[PDB]
Amino acid sequence: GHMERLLDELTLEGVARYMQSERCRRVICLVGAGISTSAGIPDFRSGLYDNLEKYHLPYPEAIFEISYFKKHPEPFFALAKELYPGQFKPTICHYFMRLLKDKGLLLRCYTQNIDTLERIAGLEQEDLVEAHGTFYTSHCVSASCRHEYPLSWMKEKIFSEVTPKCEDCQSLVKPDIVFFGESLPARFFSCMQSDFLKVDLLLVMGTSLQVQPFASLISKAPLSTPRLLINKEKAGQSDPFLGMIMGLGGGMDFDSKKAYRDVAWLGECDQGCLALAELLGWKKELEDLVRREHASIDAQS
Amino acid sequence: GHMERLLDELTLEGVARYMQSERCRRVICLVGAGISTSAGIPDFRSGLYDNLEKYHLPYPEAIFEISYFKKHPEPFFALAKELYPGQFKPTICHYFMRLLKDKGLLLRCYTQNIDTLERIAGLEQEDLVEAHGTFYTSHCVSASCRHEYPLSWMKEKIFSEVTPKCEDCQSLVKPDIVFFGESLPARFFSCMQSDFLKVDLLLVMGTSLQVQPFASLISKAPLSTPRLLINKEKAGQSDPFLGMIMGLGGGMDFDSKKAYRDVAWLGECDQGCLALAELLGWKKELEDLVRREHASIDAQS
Ligand SMILES: NC(=O)c1ccc[n+]([C@@H]2O[C@H](COP(=O)([O-])OP(=O)(O)OC[C@H]3O[C@@H](n4cnc5c(N)ncnc54)[C@H](O)[C@@H]3O)[C@@H](O)[C@H]2O)c1
Ligand SMILES: NC(=O)c1ccc[n+]([C@@H]2O[C@H](COP(=O)([O-])OP(=O)(O)OC[C@H]3O[C@@H](n4cnc5c(N)ncnc54)[C@H](O)[C@@H]3O)[C@@H](O)[C@H]2O)c1
Ligand SMILES: Cc1cc(C)nc(SCC(=O)Nc2ncc(Cc3cccc4ccc(Br)cc34)s2)n1
Ligand SMILES: Cc1cc(C)nc(SCC(=O)Nc2ncc(Cc3cccc4ccc(Br)cc34)s2)n1
Ligand SMILES: [Zn+2]
Ligand SMILES: [Zn+2]
Repeated sequence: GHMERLLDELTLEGVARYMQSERCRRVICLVGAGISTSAGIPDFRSGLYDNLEKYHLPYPEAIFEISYFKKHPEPFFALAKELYPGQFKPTICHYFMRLLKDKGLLLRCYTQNIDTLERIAGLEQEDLVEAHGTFYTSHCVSASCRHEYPLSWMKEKIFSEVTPKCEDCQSLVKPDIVFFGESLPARFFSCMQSDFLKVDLLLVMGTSLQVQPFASLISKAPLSTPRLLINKEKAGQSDPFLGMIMGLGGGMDFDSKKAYRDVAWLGECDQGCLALAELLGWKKELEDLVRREHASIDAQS
Repeated sequence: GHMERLLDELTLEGVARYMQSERCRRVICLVGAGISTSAGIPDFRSGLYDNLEKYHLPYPEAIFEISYFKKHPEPFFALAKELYPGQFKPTICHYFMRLLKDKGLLLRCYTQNIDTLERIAGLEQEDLVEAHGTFYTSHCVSASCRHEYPLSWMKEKIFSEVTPKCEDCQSLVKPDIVFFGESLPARFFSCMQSDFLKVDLLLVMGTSLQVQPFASLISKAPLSTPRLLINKEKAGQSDPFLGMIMGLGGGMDFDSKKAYRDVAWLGECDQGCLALAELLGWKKELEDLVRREHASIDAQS
């Protein structure tokens, strides 16, 4: 009558032992804004509403709407200048994912971040699903053109306060982030199905699991696949699911007597990753990697 | 600073007046199991767990898993016989949607139902997105074959307790419902984006908005598009959303002082549709349509 229990206990220690077993070959990370707050990028939960007042929008959410952007792009680009990070140093948490890549354990990193820090940390396009898009590239919005621009070009336009126009056709050029009204990227839909059939461990970091796609993505994992949340607070829990599909419905179950596969480690993402690395025997490798990669960035300033 | 308010008040009466205005051209219905309970099809909230005991499954949710189906299909087909409706008479609510179709107001009916009653009521494939698939058709599971079978063929196999095999290759033939492990239908992904840009009114009937895709589909509507829920109980509400995207995040807001576009009519779906029809001047047309279509079904028994 009972599900296979791949974790020997619902703790970080049980997750580590499972990770070291033959059974754990494919890890998927789901990462959000919480993994970049220690890099100096605020998550807007400690808000945009104040930044937005000066632009005299019809309502605050108009800043996210693709239709409003196309008629009045100046507020977005002015906000983009205000919000542009002053440096791009990936965190311990990003480099933990680089370790997973280099050890052959990373099936995919799904991110809702647009800050490009995953790429800076050495994850490649094939490792990544940027689910809310990214600033890494931008495109001309004209359907017959679609000329691509790199972040260095977009940055210069943002900082010079020149509304970016396409060099081929003079249409607007928009960062490849997902504005409201736009579909999630094609990349997301082509990977999700296949990935979530093959996943042996789901690592969820720095997200409250309230926005799409992550809010529902956690439920696509096989029922036996363990799920570790590293976050400041619990996320993804709900009341016991009362509909047809029973245990397949609803979210994380950390605390009930039916709990069998989900673990919550509450604290800083960087500290959680370092604690997990330590259990795995990777703490020196991770510390060495962070030191060298941060130094490589510091050496170019 | 404020959103356009298309409803003059948050009541069924305000929705009706909006529906009669030039502004309301494209209605999308999101319908679930609650619209078919008055047709004698239980929703499993007044449960499957008892039906499942006899099959001696490894755990109850194994009945929904595509991998378990492919190894051991007999429990599914035995359950399918137990659950097979004894008649197929669409409800007042289904015929309300047929009225929307015939008056040119129906952009799309998204359904999570697998019972085929929408089709019986006269909605055509182009009107429908069967988001959890359907029993209407079945397919051979072999990738190189994929032979399609109609419901009359599947029904006969279910009732004779003969495990359905393909006539071309002898592989399993599976109803086109979405088992766990399977993607939502291609049809869903090709319509959703376009539809939810054009929607003037979202009518949500007979669903608790807890499973995907409906749980998140409500948030894809334009911020000004009114949303009417007709259901036994309130659904889709959440705590005020505290993340970046503000009003774009979280669900229905029926009851706060910020409420501006969502309306909950609590009761039977059939009674809600009849009440709305009455406000619109359609009550006689709907009653006449139900009487003739139910008679046409009764005349073939
Ligand atoms: N870095 C970025 O790219 C960035 C920054 C701000 C907002 N956003 C956007 O806003 C949305 C954010 O949604 P989300 O679900 O990813 O994030 P979210 O809105 O849930 O906020 C981050 C979550 O992480 C927690 N958190 C913050 N700092 C942490 C730390 N150091 N350690 C552990 N937990 C921490 C918070 O308590 C919260 O639960 C996305 O659309 C995203 O693109 C992105
Ligand atoms: N008819 C069917 O095809 C059928 C039947 C049972 C289950 N299911 C499947 O189970 C899942 C159901 O999810 P869902 O969100 O659509 O439904 P759900 O699980 O939310 O259950 C139906 C909802 O409608 C309400 N309800 C029931 N009868 C009602 C009536 N006469 N008037 C008003 N409200 C009523 C219930 O209180 C509940 O809120 C889907 O996967 C679906 O395919 C389908
Ligand atoms: C490379 C780079 C550049 C910039 C401007 N920043 C960042 S990370 C910091 C940050 O919070 N910047 C942000 N820029 C815009 C933000 C808010 C916003 C507005 C309009 C459409 C949006 C569509 C999708 C998303 Br997700 C966010 C959107 S929030 N990294
Ligand atoms: C035409 C027809 C035939 C049958 C059997 N019934 C129905 S409606 C009644 C009913 O509840 N039948 C049902 N049949 C199977 C049900 C449960 C189930 C099991 C395995 C995989 C599934 C995958 C997706 C879904 Br949604 C439900 C699934 S529930 N109409
Ligand atoms: Zn161009
Ligand atoms: Zn075949």
